[PDB]
Amino acid sequence: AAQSIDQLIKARGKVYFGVATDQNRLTTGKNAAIIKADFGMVWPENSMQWDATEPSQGNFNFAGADYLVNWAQQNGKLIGAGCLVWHNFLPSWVSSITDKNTLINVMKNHITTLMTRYKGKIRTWDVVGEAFNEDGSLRQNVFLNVIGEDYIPIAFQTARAADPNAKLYIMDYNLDSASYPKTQAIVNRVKQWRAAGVPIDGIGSQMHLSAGQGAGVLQALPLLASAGTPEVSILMLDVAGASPTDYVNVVNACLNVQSCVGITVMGVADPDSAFASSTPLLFDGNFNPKPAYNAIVQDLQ
Repeated sequence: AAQSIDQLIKARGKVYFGVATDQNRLTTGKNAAIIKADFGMVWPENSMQWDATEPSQGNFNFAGADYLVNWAQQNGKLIGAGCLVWHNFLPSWVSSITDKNTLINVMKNHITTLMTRYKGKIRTWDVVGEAFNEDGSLRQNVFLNVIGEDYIPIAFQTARAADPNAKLYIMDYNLDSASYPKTQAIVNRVKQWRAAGVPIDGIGSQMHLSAGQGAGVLQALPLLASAGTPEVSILMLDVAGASPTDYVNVVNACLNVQSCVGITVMGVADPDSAFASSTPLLFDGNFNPKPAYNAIVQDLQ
């Protein structure tokens, strides 16, 4: 029978099945109805990014973010938000800053202002994103180049102070094989950071997958969970071709990792995906559940 994957994953002891969205999606088509029926958590695709919220220094705006947070409260959904510190959606005024202390203070103020506005309401903040190169070294974004590698400690310490009850995550992509240097490096660095007292509660795996990659996640996710964070999660999930096999493998990986709290997909219906031609989502363009959705339902019985 037609069922909600969020309700089913909750019945298997996980916290949520979630989806990325924003005001532009919710005011059109069938998105809001499907999200309400089948998902338990929303995340803003773009409205909480740096460009949207702080387009010039100290001059904040929350139009889209408030829309989504208020919608989630109104509609009984959990909220995740981010990314506080990454190189995407980063307005050039930030990446033009040339000195350590200036950028520290700008970064701290950005983190604190966003987290304070929504204090107590947000389950998970993605504090640091896409911090690694594929070889496992740290990505030379403006934060690393100007602050240095202490930017990661600082970002998490600041986030904990702004809202101690949010779960604080680092997230990255291409963490999908236990044999890949990037997956190994984020584990080694998170272990280091935690031993130094950096408050990293979660590793989020950004699973923008090609066909056949699901199987590798079965061993990659427990490797990520070995860094000792209280949580791991799957986010930004889509799969080229949307094979039931790939989706069921990802779900099984989360089921088999005690610290995996849930799974968030990148969107609702295929033609609205940034990767629409790969039909990589769980609903087709008529907003009907696809074979992969039905396979997830079957797998969560």
